[PDB]
Amino acid sequence: EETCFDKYTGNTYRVGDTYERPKDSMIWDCTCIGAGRGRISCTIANRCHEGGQSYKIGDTWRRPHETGGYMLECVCLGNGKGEWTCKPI
Repeated sequence: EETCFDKYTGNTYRVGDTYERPKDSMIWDCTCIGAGRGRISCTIANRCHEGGQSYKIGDTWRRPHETGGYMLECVCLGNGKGEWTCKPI
């Protein structure tokens, strides 16, 4: 059967199956390409993470303030860069 194996995760994938693979202190979105011995194709994911947990594009993680004593509220904007915006109260 057409399946690709990623030694990083340890689970095989059928053709057209995408998964998550941690590459160099990062999370990669990988897909399995058929034909041959199951070629593995991996490309970075269009998301924003770091700090403590992962964050999606346009997502929010309104949590306390790192440099303040009040609940901080921040957002994440993609646009192929990885920017964020917060407005504490």
